[PDB]
Amino acid sequence: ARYLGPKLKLSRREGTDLFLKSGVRAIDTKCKIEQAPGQHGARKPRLSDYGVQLREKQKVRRIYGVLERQFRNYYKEAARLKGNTGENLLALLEGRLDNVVYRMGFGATRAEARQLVSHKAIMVNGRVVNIASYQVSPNDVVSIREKAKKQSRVKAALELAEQREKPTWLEVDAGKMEGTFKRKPERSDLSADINEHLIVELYSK
Amino acid sequence: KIRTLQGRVVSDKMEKSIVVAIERFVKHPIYGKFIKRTTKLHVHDENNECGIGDVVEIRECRPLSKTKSWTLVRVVEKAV
Amino acid sequence: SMQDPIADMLTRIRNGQAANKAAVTMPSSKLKVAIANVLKEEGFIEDFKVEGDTKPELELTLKYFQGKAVVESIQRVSRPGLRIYKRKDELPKVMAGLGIAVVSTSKGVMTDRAARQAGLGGEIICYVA
Amino acid sequence: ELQEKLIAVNRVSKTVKGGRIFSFTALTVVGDGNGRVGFGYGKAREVPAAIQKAMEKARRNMINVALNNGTLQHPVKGVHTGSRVFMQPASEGTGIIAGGAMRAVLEVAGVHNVLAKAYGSTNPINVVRATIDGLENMNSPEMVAAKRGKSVEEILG
Amino acid sequence: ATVNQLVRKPRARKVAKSNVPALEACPQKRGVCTRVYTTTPKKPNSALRKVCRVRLTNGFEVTSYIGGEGHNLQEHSVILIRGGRVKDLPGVRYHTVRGALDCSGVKDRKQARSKYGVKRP
Amino acid sequence: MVTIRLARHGAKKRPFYQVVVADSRNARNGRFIERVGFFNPIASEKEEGTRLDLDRIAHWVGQGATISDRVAALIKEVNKAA
RNA sequence: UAGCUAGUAGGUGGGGUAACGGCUCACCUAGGCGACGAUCCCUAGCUGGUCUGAGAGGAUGACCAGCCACACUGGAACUGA
RNA sequence: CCCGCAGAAGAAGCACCGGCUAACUCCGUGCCAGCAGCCGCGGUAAUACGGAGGGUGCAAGCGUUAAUCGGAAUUACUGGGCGUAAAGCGCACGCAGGCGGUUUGUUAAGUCAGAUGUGAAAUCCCCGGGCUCAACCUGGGAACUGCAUCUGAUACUGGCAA
Ligand SMILES: [Mg+2]
Ligand SMILES: [Mg+2]
Ligand SMILES: [Mg+2]
Ligand SMILES: [Mg+2]
Ligand SMILES: [Mg+2]
Ligand SMILES: [Mg+2]
Ligand SMILES: [Mg+2]
Ligand SMILES: [Mg+2]
Ligand SMILES: [Mg+2]
Ligand SMILES: [Mg+2]
Ligand SMILES: [Mg+2]
Ligand SMILES: [Mg+2]
Ligand SMILES: [Mg+2]
Ligand SMILES: [Mg+2]
Ligand SMILES: [Mg+2]
Ligand SMILES: [Mg+2]
Ligand SMILES: [Mg+2]
Ligand SMILES: [Mg+2]
Ligand SMILES: [Mg+2]
Ligand SMILES: [Mg+2]
Ligand SMILES: [Mg+2]
Ligand SMILES: [Mg+2]
Ligand SMILES: [Mg+2]
Ligand SMILES: [Mg+2]
Ligand SMILES: [Mg+2]
Ligand SMILES: [Mg+2]
Ligand SMILES: [Mg+2]
Ligand SMILES: [Mg+2]
Ligand SMILES: [Mg+2]
Ligand SMILES: [Mg+2]
Ligand SMILES: [Mg+2]
Ligand SMILES: [Mg+2]
Ligand SMILES: [Mg+2]
Ligand SMILES: [Mg+2]
Ligand SMILES: [Mg+2]
Ligand SMILES: [Mg+2]
Ligand SMILES: [Mg+2]
Ligand SMILES: [Mg+2]
Ligand SMILES: [Mg+2]
Ligand SMILES: [Mg+2]
Ligand SMILES: [Mg+2]
Ligand SMILES: [Mg+2]
Ligand SMILES: [Mg+2]
Ligand SMILES: [Mg+2]
Ligand SMILES: [Mg+2]
Ligand SMILES: [Mg+2]
Ligand SMILES: [Mg+2]
Ligand SMILES: [Mg+2]
Ligand SMILES: [Mg+2]
Ligand SMILES: [Mg+2]
Ligand SMILES: [Mg+2]
Ligand SMILES: [Mg+2]
Ligand SMILES: [Mg+2]
Ligand SMILES: [Mg+2]
Ligand SMILES: [Mg+2]
Ligand SMILES: [Mg+2]
Ligand SMILES: [Mg+2]
Ligand SMILES: [Mg+2]
Ligand SMILES: [Mg+2]
Ligand SMILES: [Mg+2]
Ligand SMILES: [Mg+2]
Ligand SMILES: [Mg+2]
Ligand SMILES: [Mg+2]
Ligand SMILES: [Mg+2]
Ligand SMILES: [Mg+2]
Ligand SMILES: [Mg+2]
Repeated sequence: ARYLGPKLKLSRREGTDLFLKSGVRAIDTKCKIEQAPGQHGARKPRLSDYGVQLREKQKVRRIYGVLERQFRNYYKEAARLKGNTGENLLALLEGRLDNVVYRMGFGATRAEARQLVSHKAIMVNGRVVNIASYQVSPNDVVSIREKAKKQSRVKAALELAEQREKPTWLEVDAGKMEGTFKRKPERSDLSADINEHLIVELYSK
Repeated sequence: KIRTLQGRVVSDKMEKSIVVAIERFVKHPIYGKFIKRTTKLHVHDENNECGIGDVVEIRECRPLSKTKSWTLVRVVEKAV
Repeated sequence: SMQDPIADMLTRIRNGQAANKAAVTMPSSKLKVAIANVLKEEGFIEDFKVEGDTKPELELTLKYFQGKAVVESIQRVSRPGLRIYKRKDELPKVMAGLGIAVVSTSKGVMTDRAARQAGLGGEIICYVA
Repeated sequence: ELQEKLIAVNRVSKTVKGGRIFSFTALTVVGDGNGRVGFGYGKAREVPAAIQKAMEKARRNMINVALNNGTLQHPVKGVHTGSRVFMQPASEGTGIIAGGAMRAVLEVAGVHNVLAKAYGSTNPINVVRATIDGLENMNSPEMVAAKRGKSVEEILG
Repeated sequence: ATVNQLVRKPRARKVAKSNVPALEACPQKRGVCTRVYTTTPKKPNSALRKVCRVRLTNGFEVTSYIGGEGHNLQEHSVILIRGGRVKDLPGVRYHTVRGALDCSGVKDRKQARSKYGVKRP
Repeated sequence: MVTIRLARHGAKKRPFYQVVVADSRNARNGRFIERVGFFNPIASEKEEGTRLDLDRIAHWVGQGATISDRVAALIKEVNKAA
């Protein structure tokens, strides 16, 4: 269901910063990033065309915290939907509740945002939701319930969200822990680094 | 109108009954080529009116033996 | 022995183009003139005649733009060994609609583009890329 | 306007009195990503010396390709030796769904989305020539209008 | 070729035979076993390969390979059989399932234990 | 004897009843001539709850078809002037 | 598997059937079928569909629904719409 | 289904790691013991064997197995071939069969165009909706590439003309 292993190991293998071990401090400099995937990290990889596709797929998986079986289902949904197959893959991933809860700032990490969703804390349109995979539709209002509001894990985690880029597609109140998901996210708004084209190649063959 | 079928006679040597082939120019399902397929019916007629090798019109009707549910309507173009 | 005359016409065109040859004589017919007119009217062939009374010899005059020939390719579709009749909606479009398919429809021989708008199908004689 | 890339590298043998001497052959395809493509073969004693020798030939041996927006004009064949190669235009969605060798040449040419299948043999050299034959062959509506001397709109519309 | 020829005699599809006649699309099958023995493979290998003649339940008499270091099979002892050629012993075209029935697991294995039928340490 | 009756579709603990014109002898889920609206007991106060095409009912009940215990009450639920 | 068929193929006299009819008699004619594969042999419930495939196709007929068939094996009729 | 108890507390494998194909080393062994989907690994410095760590890939499942289609344009109707790779009968005549030069007239069988019937409901496909979310469920839409039926179009193909 989840990874629950060494999370910063996933960032060294992938190379780039995955926002797994983001948390309270801004930059890590606490792992020998890039040049130590494992014991054999100094080994320069030759890296084939199937390699770069699968390295790209696993990066987008490990950032958003999704497994291949559920991740493949997003591709099947993406292909059937209108527009571009690549843009729909990531637009569906960004509409998850544990991802939106992370983007609002109610969670220092996405695993904390996943747990906060799961732990009866998160509530949307006056209805409690436990599922991290919950597809957040356009024009909604995610929020924290009054029992778990202003607990010690959320207030420190909301101050981290000021240092973050902060999405344009969603808005946050910040006083009463109340969020508002407005429109669907656009390609150009977020990322500008993780390639979609290579993940469409892996699943079409 | 009545739902008749044209066809050329194969034999008439049975007393008051005639066997008639109906050529139909259907196409082949797979290969797309047009085939000349046959449908040999038994048909009723009063007396030995029609001989061998001539076109005949035929109507669907009451089953008047084992086989031979079709029945004659009229002759068109007699034997050569 | 000379079973399909129309396919033979389209080879004299195709082989005539390959030789960089100006004109292409052949035995005329009703359907030969119909096709050759549809080819002329769109602009593969540059003029033609049907000179003769008793034994008419239809000659075409093949078009050339550069050193290359105008007829890129031309092939018989509804040969006599296998006739191919297509419905209105099922009519083909050669080269994504920038080459033509000659099609004998009930209102005379015409292009596939003309057959769509006229609102009827027929025997597709040849593709002309 | 580089957009150069390698398809295949293959070691080959000669055989001489002493024994057998190995060399390497490259196969690189370069293009501007906007209607120019060019394969280059090249061969050398060492592997990296071959790819430079290939790339230099590829740049010179370039072919123009009149393509619509980011895709082909019409469905096109392109035989060469034992490789048949068929490839279809396709719509504004999708990507390059073609085999390796056949899609290195397509992406650097600047076609963003096509259907494609290599029939026959799939020898990396001969499929690359098969595609480029087909892409050189591929005529546009502006060419076809001028060739017949009719009209750009009356043909298309 | 020739469209008329095909109408007259259509394309006969190549009915490809199965590699493993265990019959009725069966995943596995029991075997009483007779003659457990050692056999030499083909050319580049050279070894003493462990193999047994399997008297199957349906009636067939085949040879199955005993994969893993050491075995408990002897004379009789009922074993389970799965599909898979060894590609060395000519004739042998089945594999004994280690773990199931009288065929025990390999002694002291750690890596890859579903293959070779061993539990956790 | 033709009869208008429910078909019982949908999941376990989550039923959904396709009111349908079928023969007496044929099964609940099985054969029929034509379905005529539906019914949902787990709908609650929202946009849609129950729908029943009354024009087709006149064709069958007017001729000679019985209405079952549940479907007769849905004709009362949908009302004539309420 | 290249020939098969004597109620076999027709016609009428009679006879039966809810009803058309070799369904069944009596005669009369001596045909009918088959290379567009009869007959014989092996295998098989059939379809809506399912699966795969770009599609043509190939495979398939668990589950829901229609039709057929069968009820310890082999006959038989009764009772009734 | 809604609230309260406690305290991380009760809850992670098992494939693989020579190439194909995402992922490395140390020992032990020495053409032996064993791996093997294909090529192929072992003869005393094994990345392929057994172990260990290290990794990688999936994870409530994972591998193996059998079974169908795919890739296989490797039965090719769309869409292959037959000088030397498998493949032109040793060569003729010829009935049935397939195909048939050229020009008018007429039928319309094929073909084409419209017509009404009908392709049971289900799934399959879009716009919706109810399961907390999905899976499931369901409302409508097209689809159901169907098969028949009258009316015409007559270029083409056939029938019949001279
Ligand atoms: Mg799961
Ligand atoms: Mg690699
Ligand atoms: Mg919603
Ligand atoms: Mg508390
Ligand atoms: Mg696919
Ligand atoms: Mg009719
Ligand atoms: Mg028809
Ligand atoms: Mg009868
Ligand atoms: Mg039409
Ligand atoms: Mg040497
Ligand atoms: Mg090949
Ligand atoms: Mg290992
Ligand atoms: Mg109620
Ligand atoms: Mg109530
Ligand atoms: Mg009742
Ligand atoms: Mg006699
Ligand atoms: Mg598919
Ligand atoms: Mg295919
Ligand atoms: Mg499908
Ligand atoms: Mg059953
Ligand atoms: Mg039915
Ligand atoms: Mg029983
Ligand atoms: Mg009984
Ligand atoms: Mg009985
Ligand atoms: Mg309390
Ligand atoms: Mg408490
Ligand atoms: Mg390996
Ligand atoms: Mg390699
Ligand atoms: Mg590798
Ligand atoms: Mg050392
Ligand atoms: Mg192994
Ligand atoms: Mg060393
Ligand atoms: Mg060693
Ligand atoms: Mg491990
Ligand atoms: Mg799996
Ligand atoms: Mg298999
Ligand atoms: Mg295959
Ligand atoms: Mg095939
Ligand atoms: Mg063919
Ligand atoms: Mg072949
Ligand atoms: Mg030879
Ligand atoms: Mg030969
Ligand atoms: Mg010869
Ligand atoms: Mg000779
Ligand atoms: Mg003849
Ligand atoms: Mg003629
Ligand atoms: Mg005429
Ligand atoms: Mg007249
Ligand atoms: Mg008329
Ligand atoms: Mg209608
Ligand atoms: Mg109607
Ligand atoms: Mg209808
Ligand atoms: Mg299904
Ligand atoms: Mg259902
Ligand atoms: Mg929906
Ligand atoms: Mg619940
Ligand atoms: Mg409906
Ligand atoms: Mg529906
Ligand atoms: Mg309806
Ligand atoms: Mg509508
Ligand atoms: Mg409607
Ligand atoms: Mg339906
Ligand atoms: Mg008329
Ligand atoms: Mg006229
Ligand atoms: Mg003829
Ligand atoms: Mg004649």
